[PDB]
Amino acid sequence: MASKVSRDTLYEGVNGLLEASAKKKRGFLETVELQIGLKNYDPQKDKRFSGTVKLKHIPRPKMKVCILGDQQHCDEAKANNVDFMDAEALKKLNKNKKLVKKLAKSYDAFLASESLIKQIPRLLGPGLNKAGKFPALLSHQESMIGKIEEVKSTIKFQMKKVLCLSVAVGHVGMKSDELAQNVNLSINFLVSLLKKNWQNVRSLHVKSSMGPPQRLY
Amino acid sequence: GAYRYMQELYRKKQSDVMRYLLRIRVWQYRQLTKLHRSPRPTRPDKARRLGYRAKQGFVIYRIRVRRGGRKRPVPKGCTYGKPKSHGVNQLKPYRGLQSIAEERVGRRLGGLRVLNSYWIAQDASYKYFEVILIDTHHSAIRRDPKINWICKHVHKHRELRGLTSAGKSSRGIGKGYRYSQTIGGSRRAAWKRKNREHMHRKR
Amino acid sequence: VGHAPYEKRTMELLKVSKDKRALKFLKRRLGTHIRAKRKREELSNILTQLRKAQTH
Amino acid sequence: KVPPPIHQFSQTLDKTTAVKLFKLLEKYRPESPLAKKLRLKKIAEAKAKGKDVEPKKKPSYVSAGTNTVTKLIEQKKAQLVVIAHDVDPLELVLFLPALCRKMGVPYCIVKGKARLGRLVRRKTCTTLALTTVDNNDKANFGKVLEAVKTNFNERHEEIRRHWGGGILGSKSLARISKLERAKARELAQKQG
Amino acid sequence: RPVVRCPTIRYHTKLRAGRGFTLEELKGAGIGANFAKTIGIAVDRRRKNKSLESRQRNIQRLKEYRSKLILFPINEKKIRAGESSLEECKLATQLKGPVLPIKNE
RNA sequence: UUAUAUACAACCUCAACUCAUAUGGGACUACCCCCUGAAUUUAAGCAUAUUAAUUAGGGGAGGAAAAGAAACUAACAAGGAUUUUCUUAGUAGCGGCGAGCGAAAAGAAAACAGUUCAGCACUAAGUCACUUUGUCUAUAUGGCAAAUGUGAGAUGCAGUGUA
RNA sequence: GGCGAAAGCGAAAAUUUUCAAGUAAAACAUAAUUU
RNA sequence: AAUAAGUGGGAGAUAUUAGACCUCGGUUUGGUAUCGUCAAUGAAAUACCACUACUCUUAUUGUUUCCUUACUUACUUGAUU
Repeated sequence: MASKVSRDTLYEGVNGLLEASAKKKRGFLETVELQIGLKNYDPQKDKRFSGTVKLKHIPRPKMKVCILGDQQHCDEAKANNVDFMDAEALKKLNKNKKLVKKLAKSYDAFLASESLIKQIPRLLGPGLNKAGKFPALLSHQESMIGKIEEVKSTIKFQMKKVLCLSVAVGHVGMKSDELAQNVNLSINFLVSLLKKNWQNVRSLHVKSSMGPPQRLY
Repeated sequence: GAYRYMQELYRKKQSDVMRYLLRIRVWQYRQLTKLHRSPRPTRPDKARRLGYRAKQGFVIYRIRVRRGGRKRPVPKGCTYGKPKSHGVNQLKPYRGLQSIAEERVGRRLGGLRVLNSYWIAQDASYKYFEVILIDTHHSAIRRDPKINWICKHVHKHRELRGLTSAGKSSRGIGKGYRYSQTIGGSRRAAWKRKNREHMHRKR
Repeated sequence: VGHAPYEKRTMELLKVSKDKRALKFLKRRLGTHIRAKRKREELSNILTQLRKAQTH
Repeated sequence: KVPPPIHQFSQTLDKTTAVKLFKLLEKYRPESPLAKKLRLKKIAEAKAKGKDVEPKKKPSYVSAGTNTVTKLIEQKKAQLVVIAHDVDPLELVLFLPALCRKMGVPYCIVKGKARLGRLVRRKTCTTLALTTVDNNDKANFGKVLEAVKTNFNERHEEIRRHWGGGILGSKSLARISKLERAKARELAQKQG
Repeated sequence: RPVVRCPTIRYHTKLRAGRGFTLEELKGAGIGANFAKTIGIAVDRRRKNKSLESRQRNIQRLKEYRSKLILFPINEKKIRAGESSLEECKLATQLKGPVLPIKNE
């Protein structure tokens, strides 16, 4: 039931990582939808698998971020081209539409100020529990230094309660030698989000937005 | 050499090869007489390691030993006296079955000294062994300053006095703490000396 | 010479089938909690010694 | 049900080839008794004053017996292993094929352990060896190794996976054959 | 008979009576490990010398004696003595004195 | 060469011999080695305990035997085969925790002695036993050769080497 | 042949290659034979 | 759009076509496309694309206080010179 590029059974060794670039059989860019099957990791409890995987080479996820600024968010962030707004987009982000070819849940990762948290689950929350894109308080959302990294592939991922995962982490159109230092350091940053981990899962999964799921030891 | 290999190969006894080679070797060594001369050692690597050589005359015998704990031979009619002594059917010898093998050889062949033995096969009513003997008057063993020591008189019948390898087992001799009682030499000579009343001349 | 039937019946417990009960079986057989510990690593090794060498 | 480390014995190198092997091996009979003396009695008298090392011309003959040979395989020095199959008990020889199949050296299993003893002039010898690569018999040497490589060595890696065995015979055999020689004559009339 | 340092906390000092001389102390003292036995140094090769200073304590014991240990020659040409043949014992000592003391504490 | 149709040659396993040469079975008993093993008694009764891991034992040796060259002690500033005596000590412990039992390390002394195998490599069976012919002398279950005379011996004897 | 730690054995053994008692009898283990 | 497994990524994919280039499919570009990411707006924003696994499903060489019938080579007794 497996394809030619997305290896299912074969626990491939350390020298066959170079074929991870061969998932680009399409021409349009695809978002790598990561997934894994977790044993003894219940997401209904307080273990909410949400973090940030800061990786050295940026595969550029197409991420728009609205930055709520009150004299602390956009003062230093001109080195990374912040939007420079005074948190007035939240007045129109819910209960109405902005313009043509635009939704009201219009981001991938939201970063919020510290002093205007009260309106995030109350007027914005009913538009986000219906969206699932809710900004947490631990997804590197402070904009003291966390804006140079935000366009530098800051992936905020929320958890599904049906034990499936699909979140954009990047693309596979580039060479796997760039992914030789990327996948070797991301999986060290994914297991830090796990608890009491030595080996609770037998094998890993990775998958693009138009490709079959690869698996690798 | 080969001898290290057949060492390691005899060890894997529960396997499929060595469970047949000991299955055939039982229903060869059961249709014969309980005391019986084999020409050659069965296991020639554990004929080595135990003091056998291939010169005339190192003699070998196969014995069968009836295998189980010792029923006190009491006349149907009681071990009389106190209930502490009333036990008949769970008594176990202080001697082995291997030592009981070497005995029934060495009793019977009065003019050949015993060196060791080894297990060769067993089945369920008869554990059975392979004893190494040495004539001590053949010249090829009297000339031999590596094997010559068993020719002395102080080894006459050297396991009816407990002194082979599988005789020294059942005594209990060793060192130190765990083998403390008995450290007088043997085992009975400890209670002689523990109990010794020293009636010194100058009290 | 091949395997042994307490190991050949605990390799089958060790394919997927809860190698705690493998350890509770070797310590029942071998039986000492380091001999059972040091036997479980061997049959873990052999089951992954057939991982591709015994494809064909 | 004799387990498939046996049969390796007694699949034992059919005698179209084995007679050619003993024709080879006769030149590698180990050492003459008298000529051992005749080699060393003339060293002792005549080559006492000569003191030569060069004209020795070490005759390259068989090595005999397992502990010689099992050394000679793990040192990769033997070009041909002959092991008999009449060994008592077995473990003097039993591991020796699965050495030569692992070390790669071509081994043959030849009927007769007394037949091996006759050319080395002892009673029984159970295993020979061949280190000899002299060109006077190298032509026969190649094809006689090309026999044993497919007979044994390239056959060994599917020797082990095969033992049927436990053949009944003859009374218990032909009775159950006589079950089918009559009960099929009930199947000849019912389906007829 | 080498040692000091009897084992336990009672006798830190009063000797177990020295069986050994433990081959490093021979090798550390100019002999002749097999040779020491032929003099009478009692070489017994079961002790696994655990101190520098216990090794020195017996090395200097193995230098005190072997500096007073007179040597008979074999064939009385005596090319490497190291002591003498005019300190042959009749001339020098001939004593066979009785105790070989331990310098005792 | 084996329908059980003959022979040959091996080998293995096994026989037989008023075969040539050898051992074996004493009996002693004080000590010694291995077994096997009560009850009288004591507990103010008695059943575990105690007698006693002993009488009776009961087979096997020597001038001594057994032991014996650490799968040991110890926790230190470390000791170093075994055996025996002194002390530890009637102590730790065992015990119807009753009656009662009961050791060792360390210290002190007597005496002190170390070692050999098996097994990778050690890379020409280098090996033994008789057998007859000399020689060597002796009541040599010898030595030196010899035939290399059988035989043993690669299913391994020898040298080197040993935790 | 067996058994027993041995000594030894409430042994009408019941199995111990010829486990025979054997015959002036031929070849290529004498012949039907005796437990 | 229902009936999005679900729920999130996503803020378009994929396909087609001729053109570009290649020996060629194809991908891309744009046209078009069942929906959909968007809108339609709510409980999941359904497209695109899933690891998972059961309701279970066919099938695979599973040990089993399994069990039942047979087999002979172990073992057992009986019979004969």
